[PDB]
Amino acid sequence: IDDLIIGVLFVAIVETGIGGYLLGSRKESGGGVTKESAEKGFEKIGNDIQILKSSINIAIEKLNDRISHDEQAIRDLTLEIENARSEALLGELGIIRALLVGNISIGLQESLWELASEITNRAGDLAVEVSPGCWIIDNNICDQSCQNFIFKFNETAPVPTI
Amino acid sequence: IDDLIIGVLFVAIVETGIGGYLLGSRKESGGGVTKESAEKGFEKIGNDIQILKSSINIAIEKLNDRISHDEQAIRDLTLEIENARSEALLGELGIIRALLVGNISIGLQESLWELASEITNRAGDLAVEVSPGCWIIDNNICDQSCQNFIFKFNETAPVPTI
Amino acid sequence: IDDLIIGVLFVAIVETGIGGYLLGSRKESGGGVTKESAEKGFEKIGNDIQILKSSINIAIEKLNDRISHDEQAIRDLTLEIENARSEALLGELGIIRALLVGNISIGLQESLWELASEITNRAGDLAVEVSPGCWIIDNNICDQSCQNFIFKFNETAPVPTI
Amino acid sequence: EKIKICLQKQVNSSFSLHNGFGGNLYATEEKRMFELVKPKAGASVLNQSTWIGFGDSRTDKSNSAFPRSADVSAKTADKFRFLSGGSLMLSMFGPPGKVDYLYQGCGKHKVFYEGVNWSPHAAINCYRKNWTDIKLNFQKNIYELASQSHCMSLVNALDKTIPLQVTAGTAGNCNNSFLKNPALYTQEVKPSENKCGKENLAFFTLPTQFGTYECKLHLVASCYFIYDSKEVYNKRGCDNYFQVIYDSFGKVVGGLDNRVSPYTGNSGDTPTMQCDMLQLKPGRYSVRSSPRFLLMPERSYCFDMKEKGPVTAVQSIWGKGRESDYAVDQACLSTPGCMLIQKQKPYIGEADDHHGDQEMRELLSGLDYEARCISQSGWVNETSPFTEKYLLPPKFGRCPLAAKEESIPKIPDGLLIPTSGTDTTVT
Amino acid sequence: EKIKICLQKQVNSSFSLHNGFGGNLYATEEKRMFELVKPKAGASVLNQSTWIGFGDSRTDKSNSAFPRSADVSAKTADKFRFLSGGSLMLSMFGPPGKVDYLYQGCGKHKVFYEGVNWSPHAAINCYRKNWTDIKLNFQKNIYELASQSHCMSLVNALDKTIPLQVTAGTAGNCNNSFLKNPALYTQEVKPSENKCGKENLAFFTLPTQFGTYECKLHLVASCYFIYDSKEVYNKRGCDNYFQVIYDSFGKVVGGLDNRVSPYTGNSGDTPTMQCDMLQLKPGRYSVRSSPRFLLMPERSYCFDMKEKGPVTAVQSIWGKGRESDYAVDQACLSTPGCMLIQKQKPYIGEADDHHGDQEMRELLSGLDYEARCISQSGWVNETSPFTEKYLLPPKFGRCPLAAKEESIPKIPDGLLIPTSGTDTTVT
Amino acid sequence: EKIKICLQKQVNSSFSLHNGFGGNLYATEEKRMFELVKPKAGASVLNQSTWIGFGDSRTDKSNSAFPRSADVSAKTADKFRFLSGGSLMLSMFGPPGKVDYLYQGCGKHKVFYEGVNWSPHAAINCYRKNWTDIKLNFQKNIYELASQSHCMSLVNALDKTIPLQVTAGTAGNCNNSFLKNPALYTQEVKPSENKCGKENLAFFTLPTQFGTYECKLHLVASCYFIYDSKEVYNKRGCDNYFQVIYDSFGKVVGGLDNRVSPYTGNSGDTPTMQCDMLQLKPGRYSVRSSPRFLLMPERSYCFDMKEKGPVTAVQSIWGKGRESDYAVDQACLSTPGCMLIQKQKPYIGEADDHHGDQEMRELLSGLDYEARCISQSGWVNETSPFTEKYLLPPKFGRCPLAAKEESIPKIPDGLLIPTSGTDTTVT
Ligand SMILES: *[C@@H]1O[C@H](CO)[C@@H](O[C@@H]2O[C@H](CO)[C@@H](O[C@@H]3O[C@H](CO)[C@@H](O)[C@H](O)[C@@H]3O)[C@H](O)[C@H]2NC(C)=O)[C@H](O)[C@H]1NC(C)=O
Ligand SMILES: *[C@@H]1O[C@H](CO)[C@@H](O[C@H]2O[C@H](CO)[C@@H](O[C@H]3O[C@H](CO)[C@@H](O)[C@H](O)[C@@H]3O)[C@H](O)[C@H]2NC(C)=O)[C@H](O)[C@H]1NC(C)=O
Ligand SMILES: *[C@@H]1O[C@H](CO)[C@@H](O[C@H]2O[C@H](CO)[C@@H](O[C@H]3O[C@H](CO)[C@@H](O)[C@H](O)[C@@H]3O)[C@H](O)[C@H]2NC(C)=O)[C@H](O)[C@H]1NC(C)=O
Ligand SMILES: *[C@@H]1O[C@H](CO)[C@@H](O[C@H]2O[C@H](CO)[C@@H](O[C@H]3O[C@H](CO)[C@@H](O)[C@H](O)[C@@H]3O)[C@H](O)[C@H]2NC(C)=O)[C@H](O)[C@H]1NC(C)=O
Ligand SMILES: *[C@H]1O[C@H](CO)[C@@H](O[C@@H]2O[C@H](CO)[C@@H](O[C@@H]3O[C@H](CO)[C@@H](O)[C@H](O)[C@@H]3O)[C@H](O)[C@H]2NC(C)=O)[C@H](O)[C@H]1NC(C)=O
Ligand SMILES: *[C@H]1O[C@H](CO)[C@@H](O[C@@H]2O[C@H](CO)[C@@H](O[C@@H]3O[C@H](CO)[C@@H](O)[C@H](O)[C@@H]3O)[C@H](O)[C@H]2NC(C)=O)[C@H](O)[C@H]1NC(C)=O
Ligand SMILES: *[C@H]1O[C@H](CO)[C@@H](O[C@@H]2O[C@H](CO)[C@@H](O[C@@H]3O[C@H](CO)[C@@H](O)[C@H](O)[C@@H]3O)[C@H](O)[C@H]2NC(C)=O)[C@H](O)[C@H]1NC(C)=O
Repeated sequence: IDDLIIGVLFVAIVETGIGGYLLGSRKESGGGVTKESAEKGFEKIGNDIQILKSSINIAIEKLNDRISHDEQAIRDLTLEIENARSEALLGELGIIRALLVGNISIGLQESLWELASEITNRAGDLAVEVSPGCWIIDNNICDQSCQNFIFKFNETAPVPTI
Repeated sequence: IDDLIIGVLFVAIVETGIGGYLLGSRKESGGGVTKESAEKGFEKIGNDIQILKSSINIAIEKLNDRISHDEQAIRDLTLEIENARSEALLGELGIIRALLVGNISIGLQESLWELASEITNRAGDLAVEVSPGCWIIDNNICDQSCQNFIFKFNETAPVPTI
Repeated sequence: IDDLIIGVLFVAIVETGIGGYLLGSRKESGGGVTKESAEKGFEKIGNDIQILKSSINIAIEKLNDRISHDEQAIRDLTLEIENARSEALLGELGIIRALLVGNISIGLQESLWELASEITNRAGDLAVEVSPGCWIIDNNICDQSCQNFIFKFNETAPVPTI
Repeated sequence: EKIKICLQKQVNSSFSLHNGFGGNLYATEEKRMFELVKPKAGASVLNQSTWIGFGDSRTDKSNSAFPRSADVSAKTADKFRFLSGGSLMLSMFGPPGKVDYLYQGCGKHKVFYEGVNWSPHAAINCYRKNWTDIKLNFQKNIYELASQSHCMSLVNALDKTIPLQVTAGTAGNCNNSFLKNPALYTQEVKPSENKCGKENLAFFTLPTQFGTYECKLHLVASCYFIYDSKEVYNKRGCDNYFQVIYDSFGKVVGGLDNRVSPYTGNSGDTPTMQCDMLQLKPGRYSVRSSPRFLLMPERSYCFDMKEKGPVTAVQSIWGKGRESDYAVDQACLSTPGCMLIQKQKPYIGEADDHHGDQEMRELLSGLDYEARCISQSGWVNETSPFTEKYLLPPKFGRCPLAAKEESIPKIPDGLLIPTSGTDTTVT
Repeated sequence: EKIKICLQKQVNSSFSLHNGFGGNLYATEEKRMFELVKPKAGASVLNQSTWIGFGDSRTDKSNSAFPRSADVSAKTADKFRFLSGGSLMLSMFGPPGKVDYLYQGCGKHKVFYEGVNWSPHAAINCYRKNWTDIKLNFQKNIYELASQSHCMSLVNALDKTIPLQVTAGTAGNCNNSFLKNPALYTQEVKPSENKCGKENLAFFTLPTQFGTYECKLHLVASCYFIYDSKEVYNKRGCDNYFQVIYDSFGKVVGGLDNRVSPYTGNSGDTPTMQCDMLQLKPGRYSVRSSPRFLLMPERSYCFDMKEKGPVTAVQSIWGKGRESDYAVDQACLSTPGCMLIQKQKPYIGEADDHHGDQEMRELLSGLDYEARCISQSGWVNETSPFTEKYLLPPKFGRCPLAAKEESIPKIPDGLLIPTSGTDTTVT
Repeated sequence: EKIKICLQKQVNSSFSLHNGFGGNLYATEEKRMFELVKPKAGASVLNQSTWIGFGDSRTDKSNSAFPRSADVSAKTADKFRFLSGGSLMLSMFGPPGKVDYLYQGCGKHKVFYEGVNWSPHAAINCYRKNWTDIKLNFQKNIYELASQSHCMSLVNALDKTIPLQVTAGTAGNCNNSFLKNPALYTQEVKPSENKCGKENLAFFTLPTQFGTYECKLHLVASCYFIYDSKEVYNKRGCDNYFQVIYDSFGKVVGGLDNRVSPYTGNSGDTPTMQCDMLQLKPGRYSVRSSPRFLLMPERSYCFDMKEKGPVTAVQSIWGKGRESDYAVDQACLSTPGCMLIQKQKPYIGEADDHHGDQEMRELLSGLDYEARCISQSGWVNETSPFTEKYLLPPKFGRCPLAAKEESIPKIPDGLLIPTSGTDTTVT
């Protein structure tokens, strides 16, 4: 990863800490590594997560039963068969399942990169973007005000001139 | 997204406008958002698209019939069965279909990123590359001539050294 | 592609040259394009490759036989059937196979991007990172010593501006 | 300034890691791809227009106290061909007084809910005290043949020719006449005065067709008298008892020949009748018997053997008070193709003690909907491909498979965080 | 100075959005993954070296006017075992004058195209005016046994023993002799002068083997005379007519015994012959009959029962002029395993009015290629796994399945534009 | 300074390019997804608690020289029901002196390893010199009925009634008495002095049940004497030989009637006994025969027909010295459901020349483990879904399929280098 506030490349595993998408900030002459969520930036991810979760339903519903049509009049037991038929159909389902999770995963990440671009596209002052997802602004030029504008998005004390 | 011209991340939906891969340019003190294709840069994508489309044929041809071998001598109707067997094989095909489209999709995009890198790798003068796929050059240093060299590729009037 | 030495985006095909992951360096006033492996950086990729290869075993073992249970007492030959059943199960296996290769591929690359970030996260002096995987440092500021620190990793003769 | 903002992905303990092909996902919740399905107990069908039922009174739509007396809805009763007081078996032998109904009809799926009307209670005895066994076998064949024909119909009368020495017979036990199917016939014979009749020979013809109905196979009853022994038989009979049914050529297809088989009765001085179920191709058969008695077959059920199909058989019993039997049950369970429907609780009817039992109603309610599958384990109209317990053998349609709830695949839900490559996830 | 270039992805209306696993695609065109396949009408085979045909003349390669007279190519004719003017049925009974050809051979798939040669036209009558029914049943068995054996052969003569009172018989209707299979035999008997012959008993032996051919099962014809009634029979016969075939033990396997079954004729003073098809295991059988006539079986078709296989039967009729029959058709359609080939248009031959009809030719052309599948609905040598209409029941091989053209999956084509993540697509 | 570093991906010749869905991989090594599986030769089972065996001595745990004499382990022997010197066939006819063991038991899978004890060597002859054929047919049925029942048991005695003229018979060839199953019976009759006995009639009853065991079907042996000819028969007999078994009605179910079938013997002055295998439903049967001899059936094997199941039959022969036979072999291979186990090398026992052969041991070793599949081609307990050669027909379980080693899919191994998009790969 990277120190303690890793980019959009890795993922922090803190068994007992907060969880979710959040803003990890840290200064060079500081020990306090602030972690905080910007529910205004999340606004995208969150909605996209929905759009994503929505797809599953479809595709799952879409599974037009790879299920057999029977005309079993005979009375002999077939569990050894029914069982094996099931173990298979189960397996078939598993793969197409992973197929969904992966797609989501892919689309979600590709969607976190959508934020960066958008955040990066928010000033040449910011425009430090070191590693992907991480950037280093100068609070001498970028006071909290724009930091909040840049990220969180309060729309107050940003960028006029033009 | 962004203004009238977005990056290699999004895709413009203009129900009645031109369509395809093209160069979207716009100045800061300008209302005219020029859109135009650079059939010389396309030269890659286009060919790669072919290569890509080529694969389908193979993989599709490759579908070695998950089709059953029958020895049905009895005369009883089996439509309810044939039907269910078909609904399934259809389903199986669908997934492996999406599998192809996605792969293509993936490879195509990954191929659009191949252009950027290549275009970006065309000057420290250009080297503005803001968001992925989008860059801001200064026509005072980069007159049309190199713009055309940078992108379109006419091979006349550009360079930063040798 | 990037001249004689490209980034983490492309892959060099040298039918008879060295092979693997390596460090490709080249100066602007130099014809010698040094290629050399940094077995200390590889240390990650290599281990990850293991972790990756490990997964296959699982998922393959995981293939709970989409294999049929028979009660064939009749003696008639069924090769035309057994054969077709096999050609299919073979096909089913193929897809879930590509499924594995691609996942590996994806995770491996995503893992090479893990290095960049990490290497990039090693100085504002380095922090030239042009194209992904490629960076241009100034040996006047970054002598071999740090170059080796930056990449290879000998942990001797850095430069903290603090 | 020297800050650092980062879109961070953080996962705590309320997480779970679903792995996928080409990237994974951490999630707060998870759910099943499909839900386990329970089979609805009772009887149902598919196509709704490919089924037909043969009825009692509990199915008789044209019965006085209707809705009340019924065990089924009207919609359902419409698809039934019943008539109060009837029984396929009753029509088979046409005992005296008891209702004789022409059961017949077609359908890919046949639903039987008759029989109670000739239970031990009926106390019919025409030389036979306990008819259950016969009921059993009769039912057994009806179901078999029924599960292989598309159409079936009672054949209430067939072309026959009876000899002259013999004349129609009536019996004490048989109220004061006799059954309609095994038809009694007799001739004056007194051994004492050494007057033994003329061994009789009579013919009979199973038709190829009976009205619309095509008969590829006939179910007829071969009956005969079981005497305790010669002398006993010799009390009213002259040599050795025997009744045999030969086919076009002298091949025998049924009967009892005491001239070669031993006497096995134990009913004292009067015989007992035994009725075997026979499946006969259509044609001209003949029967030969000892002078005194002739039990001529004169009816049958006729089946084309056009096509295979399911068969549901509902158990038929009395409410408490009268004696019932499980011939039906036994029979259904002992023949491939039919599914038996049974009650757990006893019968208590609305119209009266014997008609309109709740259980039965919610049991045969399924006959109104179209199921996805039907089994001896119940039916299901839902759509998931899995169920907790293995559905039972005679089953038709797209039946779900048995699978442990756990073992079914899980879908990520709630908060989703995409994982990247390998060691992407760091502590 | 302050410009902005961008590789843009733009999609108008001529688009379409194919979604996929891990990224989508917008496209200008689209096409089906597979094409629906039509079945080629007619007959074909698989393996081409595992099939054999039994022929007519329309198949007879060694026929005078060849190419012309044929309904098949040479390549095909080579695989056929025919001989002008023949018919399995003709060889079965060997009527007088008509060609008697030894049909026999092996094959996993047997193709029959014979029969016309003994159609009503043939106007043969050896105590029987309308042979069609028999043709029907005969064909029916040939096909059945054929679809279960690998090898089959006519057995032109079998070990038999005829009594002395009886002597070879000749008949008026039978040109002036008799059939070869049901073999007439008679003995002088005049009831008037009270001279009834000696009831006869004769034996006959179905062989276990016949040359190369192994016989696990024999198809023999059990025949007998059908008299209108006793007195009529008693005109030329003495007691009651009867002919019966018993097996090793006295079990009966066939015949007619008018001593127990009624007389059912209606041809006036002369009888009618009836021939039943019988399947008999190899062995020594015997027959018993009323003195005057004895119809001794003396030929049969022998089948090993080695293995199951397909059977194609081509309809056999005359061009216009002479009366034809559909026994073949009827029979094929009524037996599992064989596929019937029929013409829509009538027969008009090239060689002459009855040989070399166009339709038939393009019908039996398939016999020259190797199909992927063959059904009662036609054959197909193409490779897609789907077809518009459900292929008919008797079918063998890798048959495509029915599916609506629409329902089959679509492949993106033309201009492809990769879609990125979620809201990637914007106006 | 004006340098340029780059993380480079370079691939030489020791490469290989595995392509995948959504990105490819170059690799230095490669391996198979699954390995081809070989079938372990010999016999094994599944469930280990659903199988039972019927034994010899080579399976007899309670035999003197145990471990040595055995062809199986103790674990296995435990599951066997054997007794030194026995044979299902021996118990069937109970010949004199030879051990008569009550074989019976239940199991979903039955393993037979008996028979050698009544091989040509046994030199038993009770009116029959070469018993092999009978052995063959007897075995053939045991296997058939065994593969359809769950339980089976010898029925060592059945309710019968023998006439008074006849009295128990003893024979020269039969040591000095007779077989226990076909039971001889005779009556003084001298044709010369014109004293022909009384044609006899005797009954016998196949039981519906025999102890725990339910009998749905009985295997009985119908036997009779084969005489060379009348006069020869007429030497000691009076009219024409015959023995017939009729069923409840006079239907015949077996035997030989020389009053209608020809004499076929060739053993000179004394007859030869022929024993047919008959499957009879339970009931009261009767037999009729010429006065002098009566071969009354008095034993049988009884099978419920409860359920289908596999059957393994191990070949039974002598070590060198004594003559053996392949009836078993033949029979197994000629019946659906049983798998035959045979030795390639001869028999050489440890205990002595005829007990404890190595090959057999490593053959029947599988009976100790639980296989994933068992076939006539061998068994396998491994897990891959593929094998080099097609497993043979009678096979049960999850059997692997045939596939060329090459054709199975390959997994990348060693050094992996991810490929990007299209022309990503540049040389
Ligand atoms: C000679 O005998 C043959 C067979 O006994 C007769 O052929 C059969 O003729 C009848 C009437 O022509 C056909 O049956 C009819 O079928 C149609 C439709 O399937 C139906 O509408 C009628 O009610 C009746 O069932 C039957 O198909 C036909 N069989 C064959 C194989 O041709 C023939 O009529 C007799 N010829 C003479 C001159 O008596
Ligand atoms: C596709 O490739 C994925 C990697 O990107 C597979 O995943 C694997 O990698 C993760 C890391 O994100 C492993 O997580 C750790 O914990 C698990 C505990 O279960 C260990 O097994 C593992 O070694 C790591 O220490 C995942 O375990 C590992 N696989 C799984 C299934 O968890 C992903 O599985 C793969 N997709 C498919 C369909 O195989
Ligand atoms: C993998 O995941 C993809 C998302 O990254 C799926 O795609 C989707 O693309 C868009 C965005 O989710 C969906 O659009 C829906 O909403 C818009 C609202 O403007 C509607 O106009 C549109 O009709 C949809 O309702 C797509 O629908 C969705 N595609 C599908 C097929 O659901 C992608 O499909 C998924 N992979 C697979 C194989 O499904
Ligand atoms: C998913 O998409 C991949 C691209 O991202 C597919 O790949 C394809 O592209 C390569 C080039 O990288 C093709 O290579 C062809 O050209 C070379 C060089 O001339 C030949 O050596 C080679 O034989 C090919 O003709 C690949 O062939 C092509 N497909 C394949 C299967 O190799 C990738 O295949 C695709 N995945 C699936 C499962 O189809
Ligand atoms: C680590 O994981 C998540 C991080 O979000 C924590 O669980 C979540 O806790 C929040 C509390 O802020 C829950 O929010 C609640 O949402 C409901 C609506 O759903 C709202 O009505 C309540 O007022 C409240 O805001 C959220 O639902 C919950 N999600 C789950 C899946 O548990 C968890 O507690 C975190 N642990 C730590 C130590 O932060
Ligand atoms: C919206 O986008 C679609 C896709 O590009 C446009 O359709 C395209 O129209 C062009 C016309 O310039 C076609 O190109 C021409 O094709 C001919 C082929 O004979 C060629 O000779 C010309 O040199 C030229 O390349 C193109 O094929 C066609 N593509 C498709 C898939 O239909 C459409 O015109 C756009 N709408 C608007 C208003 O621009
Ligand atoms: C291009 O292909 C491979 C790329 O690795 C080169 O062969 C490789 O050679 C090395 C030794 O130089 C092999 O190493 C082997 O294992 C360990 C190190 O992993 C080492 O201690 C052993 O002594 C052993 O050599 C490596 O596995 C091997 N791989 C293959 C596929 O051969 C090959 O030499 C390269 N071509 C050129 C011209 O360099």
